Amino acid sequence: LRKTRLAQIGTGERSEKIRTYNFPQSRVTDHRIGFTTHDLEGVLSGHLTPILEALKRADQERQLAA
RNA sequence: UGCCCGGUGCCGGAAGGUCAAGGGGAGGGGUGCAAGCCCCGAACCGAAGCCCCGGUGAACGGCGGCCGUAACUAUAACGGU
Ligand SMILES: [Mg+2]
Ligand SMILES: [Mg+2]
Ligand SMILES: [Mg+2]
Ligand SMILES: [Mg+2]
Ligand SMILES: [Mg+2]
Ligand SMILES: [Mg+2]
Ligand SMILES: [Mg+2]
Ligand SMILES: [Mg+2]
Ligand SMILES: [Mg+2]
Ligand SMILES: [Mg+2]
Ligand SMILES: [Mg+2]
Ligand SMILES: [Mg+2]
Ligand SMILES: [Mg+2]
Ligand SMILES: [Mg+2]
Ligand SMILES: [Mg+2]
Ligand SMILES: [Mg+2]
Repeated sequence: LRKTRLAQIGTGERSEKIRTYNFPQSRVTDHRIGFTTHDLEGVLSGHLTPILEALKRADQERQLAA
């Protein structure tokens, strides 16, 4: 349970970031897939289904052998 | 060579409370014609000891429980009771 958490949380530094929420520019970027939206008020309210599907896509595009 | 004198010890305290023999004798009782003889007896006075108020540990001795809380987990300097 510990080695697995540190595989996810790490040190918690500013880097190691997975997804930035920039309020001044109403932007929400997810750096693993190259996806950004601008519905920040909607993202921080629950409408995350866009980014998840966008993540699932690159995951299925990842599972391409060989 | 720390903290606890509530308990036991010892030390201190001419106040107060309790307190024995004794002092005292309100008031009774036995008997006798009686003078009387005999008995009981309340208040009150009346030590040490004990109570009571203090002190005291290189005197007898005693020196907690539960619950929470910090940049991963853990722990908990910290908080509550
Ligand atoms: Mg000692
Ligand atoms: Mg003591
Ligand atoms: Mg003592
Ligand atoms: Mg004492
Ligand atoms: Mg004394
Ligand atoms: Mg006598
Ligand atoms: Mg007497
Ligand atoms: Mg007498
Ligand atoms: Mg007498
Ligand atoms: Mg007569
Ligand atoms: Mg006395
Ligand atoms: Mg005593
Ligand atoms: Mg005492
Ligand atoms: Mg003791
Ligand atoms: Mg003992
Ligand atoms: Mg923690």
